[PDB]
Amino acid sequence: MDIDPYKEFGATVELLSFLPSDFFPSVRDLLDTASALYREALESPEHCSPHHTALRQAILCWGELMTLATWVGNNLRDLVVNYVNTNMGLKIRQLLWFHISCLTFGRETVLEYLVSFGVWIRTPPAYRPPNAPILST
Amino acid sequence: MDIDPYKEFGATVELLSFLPSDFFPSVRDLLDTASALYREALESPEHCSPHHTALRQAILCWGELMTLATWVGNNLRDLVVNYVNTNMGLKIRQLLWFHISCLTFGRETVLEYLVSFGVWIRTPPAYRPPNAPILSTL
Amino acid sequence: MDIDPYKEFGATVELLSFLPSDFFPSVRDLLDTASALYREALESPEHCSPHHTALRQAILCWGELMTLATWVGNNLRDLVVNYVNTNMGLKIRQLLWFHISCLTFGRETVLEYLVSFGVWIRTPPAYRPPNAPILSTL
Amino acid sequence: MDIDPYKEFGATVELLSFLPSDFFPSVRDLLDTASALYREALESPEHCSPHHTALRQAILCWGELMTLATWVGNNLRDLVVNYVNTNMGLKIRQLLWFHISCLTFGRETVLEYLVSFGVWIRTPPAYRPPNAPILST
Amino acid sequence: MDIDPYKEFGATVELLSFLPSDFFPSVRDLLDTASALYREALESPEHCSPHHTALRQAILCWGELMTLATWVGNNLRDLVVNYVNTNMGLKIRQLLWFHISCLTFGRETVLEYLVSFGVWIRTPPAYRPPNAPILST
Amino acid sequence: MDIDPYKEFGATVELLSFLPSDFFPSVRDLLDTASALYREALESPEHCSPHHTALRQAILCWGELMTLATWVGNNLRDLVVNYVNTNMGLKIRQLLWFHISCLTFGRETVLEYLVSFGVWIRTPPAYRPPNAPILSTL
Repeated sequence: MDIDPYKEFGATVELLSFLPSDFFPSVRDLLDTASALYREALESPEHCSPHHTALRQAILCWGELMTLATWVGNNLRDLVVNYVNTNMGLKIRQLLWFHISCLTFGRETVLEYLVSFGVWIRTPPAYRPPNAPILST
Repeated sequence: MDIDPYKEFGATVELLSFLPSDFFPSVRDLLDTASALYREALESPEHCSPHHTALRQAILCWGELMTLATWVGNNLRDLVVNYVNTNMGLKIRQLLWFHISCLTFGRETVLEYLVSFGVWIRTPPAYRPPNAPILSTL
Repeated sequence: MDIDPYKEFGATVELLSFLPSDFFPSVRDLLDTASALYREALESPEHCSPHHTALRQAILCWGELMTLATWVGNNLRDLVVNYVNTNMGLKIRQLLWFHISCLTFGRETVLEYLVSFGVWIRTPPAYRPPNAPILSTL
Repeated sequence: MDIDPYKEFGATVELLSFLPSDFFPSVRDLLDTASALYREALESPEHCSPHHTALRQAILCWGELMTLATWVGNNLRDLVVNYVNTNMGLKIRQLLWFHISCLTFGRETVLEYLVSFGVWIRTPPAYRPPNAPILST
Repeated sequence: MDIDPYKEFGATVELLSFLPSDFFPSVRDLLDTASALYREALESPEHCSPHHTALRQAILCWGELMTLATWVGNNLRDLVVNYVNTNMGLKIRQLLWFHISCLTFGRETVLEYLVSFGVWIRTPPAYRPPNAPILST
Repeated sequence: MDIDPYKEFGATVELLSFLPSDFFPSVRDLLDTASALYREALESPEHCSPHHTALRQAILCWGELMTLATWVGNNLRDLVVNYVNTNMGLKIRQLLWFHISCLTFGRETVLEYLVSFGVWIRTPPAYRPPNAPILSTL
């Protein structure tokens, strides 16, 4: 079956395909952003939103992938570090970026950001404004 | 930080720890159970439960884990598959079994069951009833 | 003076002497069980029960012995640990079995269980029914 | 699992470390004091307080600590006797002093005294009441 | 004990860890900004906000640190000037920047600025807009 | 500019000047007094007083000052410690004592006390009562 990670949140994997690969900050930057803002909330047992629930799972799913990559790098191997942190870690960098942005800025603002980034990224460089659109408030 | 994936649901990882390894069916058998009788719920964009939101992530995580075992397979190598499906896949099977059971039976059926299994399995086998507590709809 | 710790709970150490000594599961199995579903209430300052109040003191007493048991194994040696975790810890496992089950299953039900299990033990084994009485929530 | 045994009684382990350590009368004196005038209440099958329940564990814990320290002194062996009266003794000696005082004077009288006494010894002697405060009924 | 300087003001030391070290203007720039805007208010004995109270203390705490660094540089030593004005003075540059910003722009705007800066600072440089977000009104 | 840290509180630095050096306990003894019986207030994010806001800054300032004395210690050197804890630490001890006293006793108890100590200590010892005015709850 084809479980769309985003479809319940009003987005889709085609919609985050507007964002480039090297747009997402690294996993360490996301987790610090999650820890500085929602450390009491993610470890809270209260349901405030399903954004928290998809964030708790994705943090632990990254905790598995570093553990397996540690297991490979100690038993089998430097290419594996290059593979996981780039080609597999991008999908974690999508899910971490999405729910941290939705909890901070609202679901509605994020979905309008993906369209507004889409205009920017489709625009030819000669007519593209110099700064990328960035989320705030 | 330390995040308990069950703490939302009135359960803890210690409560799920008393279940043995073989209590869980194989990882394919959970996903087939998910895909057969919750597929119209999972692929729907409706938040029908916090379980459904939580459950979708587990498929996507396991499909991510099997991507690497496939990758390490034809790049380097089969001992890795013995490590994932056995040692690390149990955490997926805990995760998959728990939501599917809470979706099929309710939380209250499962959360009473994990206690009643806990008092069962902690008892030594000389004093233990020979039949394990099964999970029923009551 | 000799204080019976179970006396104020409708029990006595006679009634817990019905149980065989190996029936009580290991200390880690009890401590994880109180950490499973009572970790909130134990660290809570709310007087919820005397069973809480007793159980807080029993954990801290248990952690105090292991602090001294590792001290002798650091400064004098594991026969000491073999002495504690068999003989003095057996009295500790009696409390941790007691108050956990009285909170989880009701104090009245536990007191009936001690009587009902004693019937099962004092029955000669050839006429003993194969299932043991065990606590659950049916 | 971090349990502060005084937290339900409106104190902390820190607030009882706030007193000087030699302030606390000896463990033998505390065991005789509860046996003097609470012995019928401790042997009673009816708690009149959670203090009674908490205090009954404290003898039975200290029965275990003296048993083990005896057992080491039977077969090995006197470092342990001084050690258990250095760290393990003081924890019980705070604990036995607290509930015996709470059953005698009430909680609020004790808890105000703990604040009052530790300020008194942490006051320079020329600018304080001359004699130490002591508990009043 | 771990006294968080910011926790009562809705922020935390993890939240100002989003801001870089060389983002904060020097102590002389903050004190002139405090003197040009709040000289009558800081020396006023009226409580308008606890932001004033934490600002009066932090100004005097900097007045101590320059006095001690003057004392070292005249009695013991050029490395000390490099140490205090960088590694110790940063924490004063945090507290001075925070309360001057909160008194001028509102507490709510400052806390939304730290999140909005966090997006900017986590963003990869190729997709980062050229100007940093800056407070106004 | 010149900022009086006490002017908010109905006191001045001149009013706190009449207190001698030895009237204040040692700096550890103030912080231990703060940490023992106001720790749940200070570490809470609630503005319960302007004193609590003011008091938190003093710990953080003293921890900043002791960072340097530790730094000058293992870099260069012990005469500096004699300068901080004695000459400059008194300004911390004035600051720490004042809020802790105003929290424990009220402002009005302290502000009457600093006057009654002022008329006491300004009087020469031949005419002075031999007992210092102590600070009491009245």
